[PDB]
Amino acid sequence: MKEKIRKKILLAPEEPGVYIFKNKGVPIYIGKAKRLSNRLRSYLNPQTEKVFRIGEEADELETIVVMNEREAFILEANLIKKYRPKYNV
Ligand SMILES: [Mn+2]
Ligand SMILES: [Mn+2]
Ligand SMILES: [Mn+2]
Ligand SMILES: [Mn+2]
Repeated sequence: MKEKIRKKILLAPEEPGVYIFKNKGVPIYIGKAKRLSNRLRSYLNPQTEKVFRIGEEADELETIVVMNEREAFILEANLIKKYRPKYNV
């Protein structure tokens, strides 16, 4: 995983949000979190091959802090529908 992405993960706040792993400007995975810090840190110790792939292929991680878990739910759904990222089912 790129060092800048590891740094971004380790700095992420304990706040609800949506995250977007990207490569060459294109989203490759979009997810949401009750706490960005907790969810993103899980990518450092990959529990599945898919989590490993997302974290290796990405050249960028964007995070969006949201107002609450309701906003995380709808924003994540909207962005997955918009971008249909390769690793989202
Ligand atoms: Mn999701
Ligand atoms: Mn597996
Ligand atoms: Mn960007
Ligand atoms: Mn709420």
